[PDB]
Amino acid sequence: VQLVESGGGLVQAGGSLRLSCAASGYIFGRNAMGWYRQAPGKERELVAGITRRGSITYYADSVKGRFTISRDNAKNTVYLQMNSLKPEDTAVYYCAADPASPAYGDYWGQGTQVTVSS
Amino acid sequence: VQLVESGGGLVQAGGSLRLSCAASGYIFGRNAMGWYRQAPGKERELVAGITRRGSITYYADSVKGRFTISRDNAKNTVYLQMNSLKPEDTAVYYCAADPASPAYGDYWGQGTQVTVSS
Amino acid sequence: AYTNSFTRGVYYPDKVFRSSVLHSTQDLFLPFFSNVTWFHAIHDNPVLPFNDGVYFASTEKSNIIRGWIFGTTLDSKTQSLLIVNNATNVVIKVCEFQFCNDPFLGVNCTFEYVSFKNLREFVFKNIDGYFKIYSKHTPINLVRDLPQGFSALEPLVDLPIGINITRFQTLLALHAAYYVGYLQPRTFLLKYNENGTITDAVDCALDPLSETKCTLKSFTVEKGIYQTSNFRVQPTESIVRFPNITNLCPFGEVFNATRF
Amino acid sequence: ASVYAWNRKRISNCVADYSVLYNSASFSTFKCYGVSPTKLNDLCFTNVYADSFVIRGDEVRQIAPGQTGKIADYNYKLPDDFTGCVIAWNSNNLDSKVGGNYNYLYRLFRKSNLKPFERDISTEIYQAGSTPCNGVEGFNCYFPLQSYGFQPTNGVGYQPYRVVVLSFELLHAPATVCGPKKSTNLVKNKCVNFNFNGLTGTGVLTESNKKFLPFQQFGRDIADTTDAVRDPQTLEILDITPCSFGGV
Amino acid sequence: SVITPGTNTSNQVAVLYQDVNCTEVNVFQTRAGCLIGAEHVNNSYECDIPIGAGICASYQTSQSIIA
Ligand SMILES: *[C@@H]1O[C@H](CO)[C@@H](O[C@@H]2O[C@H](CO)[C@@H](O)[C@H](O)[C@H]2NC(C)=O)[C@H](O)[C@H]1NC(C)=O
Ligand SMILES: *[C@@H]1O[C@H](CO)[C@@H](O[C@@H]2O[C@H](CO)[C@@H](O)[C@H](O)[C@H]2NC(C)=O)[C@H](O)[C@H]1NC(C)=O
Ligand SMILES: *[C@@H]1O[C@H](CO)[C@@H](O)[C@H](O)[C@H]1NC(C)=O
Ligand SMILES: *[C@@H]1O[C@H](CO)[C@@H](O)[C@H](O)[C@H]1NC(C)=O
Ligand SMILES: *[C@@H]1O[C@H](CO)[C@@H](O)[C@H](O)[C@H]1NC(C)=O
Ligand SMILES: *[C@@H]1O[C@H](CO)[C@@H](O)[C@H](O)[C@H]1NC(C)=O
Ligand SMILES: *[C@@H]1O[C@H](CO)[C@@H](O)[C@H](O)[C@H]1NC(C)=O
Ligand SMILES: *[C@@H]1O[C@H](CO)[C@@H](O)[C@H](O)[C@H]1NC(C)=O
Ligand SMILES: *[C@@H]1O[C@H](CO)[C@@H](O)[C@H](O)[C@H]1NC(C)=O
Repeated sequence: VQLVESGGGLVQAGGSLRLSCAASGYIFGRNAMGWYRQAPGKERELVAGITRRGSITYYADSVKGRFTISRDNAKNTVYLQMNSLKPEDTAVYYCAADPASPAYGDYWGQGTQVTVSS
Repeated sequence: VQLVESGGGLVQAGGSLRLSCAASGYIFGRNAMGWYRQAPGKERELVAGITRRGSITYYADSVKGRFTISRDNAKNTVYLQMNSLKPEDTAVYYCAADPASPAYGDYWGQGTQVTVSS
Repeated sequence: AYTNSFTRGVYYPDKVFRSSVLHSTQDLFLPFFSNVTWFHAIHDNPVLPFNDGVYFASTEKSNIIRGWIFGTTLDSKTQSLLIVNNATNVVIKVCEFQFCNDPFLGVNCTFEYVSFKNLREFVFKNIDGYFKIYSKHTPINLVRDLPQGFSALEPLVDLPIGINITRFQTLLALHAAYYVGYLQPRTFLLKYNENGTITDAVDCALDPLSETKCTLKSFTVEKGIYQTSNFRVQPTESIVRFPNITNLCPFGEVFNATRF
Repeated sequence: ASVYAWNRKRISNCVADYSVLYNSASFSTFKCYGVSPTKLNDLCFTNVYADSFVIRGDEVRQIAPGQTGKIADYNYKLPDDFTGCVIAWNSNNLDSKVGGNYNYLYRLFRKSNLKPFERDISTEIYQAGSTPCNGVEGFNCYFPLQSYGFQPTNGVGYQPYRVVVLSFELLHAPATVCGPKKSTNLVKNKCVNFNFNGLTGTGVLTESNKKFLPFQQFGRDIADTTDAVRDPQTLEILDITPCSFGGV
Repeated sequence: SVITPGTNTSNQVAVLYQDVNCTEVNVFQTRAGCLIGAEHVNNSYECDIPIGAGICASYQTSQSIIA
């Protein structure tokens, strides 16, 4: 619940958009964190994630050729750099633990809307 | 818990430093309030205190020759004027009830660091 | 090589003085008349399971058996318990010990404590973190087999270790014979004499006469018929039968609805 | 210690002053189960186990018998029949630090729940899907321990607390731990209220003429009641006779 | 139930299973249950240890329990 997202907005397909969030130590200390997205009419899915230990990253197949995820421990923040955005990437993006769940006391934040035009 | 401290900082030994805090009526209405300090490796101790009724003041022996404690009811605040500071006075200073304790529902605040150099 | 236990392995279960009484108790004891494994030291040192507790005994003239090791993997990764009789004392240590595959005595750590003709018997059990040792030393005149007769073991030491033990190995010095049995959770009727010494016992699950003796709280049984137990046929199989419903319940239609 | 790897120490062969803890105003909580917190100084124990760890303020309530939750199920568990005291206090000026203290760890997930007083210090990666992890984090693969990241400005539910649990073991075994009581002289052939190393009753004490084995502490009769005791200072055996009574 | 001479004579016993078939549990089936270990004979003697339904048992001549 102790998360803030930012960096959304409307862009034309191509170029890039930078998303970021900040976390309290409680969440930033979790084994791993990443970005999730939910498009209208769709289930929320994990887009990309980065671990706390080893900075291990992984990506969903649909974004492997264009997204980069990273973290900066100095400020307790997480970033997602989305390059070559296509209209298909329109969704609300959310910052959450890789094992995110109400079962662990997690909450979803407001998220931020990213819209990609023709 | 409804307390804010301020006025800390680094000074050279000698001269003086003014500490202050503000309290909600809940705490300001307590029989007495004062300042406590905790030096690294030491237990927290009461430095000085002032009562609500009669403005009775008292000081720890180690500071009797240089500290003055006072209160101003108009703003619900408490002040500690520390004169002739020595390196031995380096500690984190806290605002709390003279009978401060978790037993009474009290909490310690952030406190403020006062550092005194050669 | 195996031999009959001959009603040995009884020990005082607690530190309460009792006298002139027959007392019934449920604890880990060597079952009467089960057999134990007979090991020979002359022309071995196997690692044996500990199971639920160990009955150990040995017969000597030269006292070649010096001690024993208890533990799990015995690989220097976890705690192991080492007990050795040496010189004029007994030294007990619990450490991440490095063991030989065949440890012997030529002729970090967490815990430390310092205390044929001869028959020695011991009982080793782990309860609530304690390594409880009971023992007895009696004279013998028997070489070819395990001695018969009744004798109870007394508590020797009770060690506050907190160690997990699944296996053990003995320690012999090198230039006679020992037995290993296992304890089971069964009830005994113990007979205390006027000085509080246990002089006899009944293994309540040995046979129907023993059951009668335990039922009646007596070592002597009168002529007649006694009801001691209850026979029940046990189920051997299970049956599960349901109608041919393959349809799954539409929980998704209520649960995952677009509008509530 | 981190709660996932909680510490334990044994207390024995000592005088246990419990008033020093009970009347300390610094504790945020002091809850006893099975015993009143104010009668502790009058009781004897075989021994006392002191378990110790740091947890978050909102989960302090899980350190109790019968509770469930992430600490109760994966880090530290008390039995339903637990006898003992759970004592805790705020450590926001010690354990919390600027930027977050990530040294204190807890287990968020495991394959199965813990039994009372178990500890799990495994670093095995947890599989949460069908594909073997082989030690590597990624989709459906997670490391089970999380950091708390305690910070000075967290609200109270997110501040660290230091917790000490005193588990009291009671057995017929001679007490090795007793409170700060003073002894009196022994008297015989009088009706008295007695306490012998924690074993109490009312009766008349006389010298016995029976022999205890060297390890026996007390004896019992056919009714399983106390028959005799071994005096703890002079190792002699006394018989206990009920004080006379009858109808009128 | 256990049918026995006293222990001052013998440690041999016979056991009766009161409500069952001998096919379910020197075996004799009677109306009083399945009796195991006693030797049934077709002689007639005064009753010693009663079993039920006309049947008794005793210890006698080489000495064993008979029904
Ligand atoms: C004592 O240590 C042994 C290891 O020697 C533990 O045995 C393992 O138990 C797990 C289940 O928890 C099994 O999956 C393993 O296969 C067992 N290993 C072996 C070699 O048998 C045992 O559980 C420990 N006991 C206690 C009380 O901690
Ligand atoms: C409601 O929908 C969800 C998502 O479709 C179902 O949960 C499972 O979700 C995982 C992916 O996270 C899939 O791999 C599983 O196959 C889904 N389960 C099922 C049965 O489809 C959830 O079960 C649905 N709820 C109900 C009551 O049907
Ligand atoms: C004695 O040991 C043998 C070993 O082969 C085993 O088959 C037998 O069942 C054991 N008997 C008893 C009474 O323990
Ligand atoms: C002591 O324990 C640590 C783990 O906490 C281990 O790395 C070290 O090797 C152990 N020392 C010895 C002598 O076994
Ligand atoms: C009990 O001890 C006495 C000596 O005090 C001895 O004479 C007597 O025989 C002992 N009784 C038994 C059953 O050993
Ligand atoms: C206890 O102390 C008294 C007084 O010094 C002494 O006489 C007695 O023998 C001691 N008892 C034990 C068990 O140490
Ligand atoms: C029981 O046997 C003993 C001999 O061991 C004998 O003296 C006694 O009289 C017998 N009792 C009965 C009732 O037969
Ligand atoms: C035992 O089973 C047989 C059939 O095999 C039957 O004739 C007989 O009456 C049964 N006896 C009892 C006591 O159930
Ligand atoms: C039953 O009686 C016959 C004589 O009719 C006899 O030969 C047989 O041995 C007797 N059997 C038993 C078991 O008593």
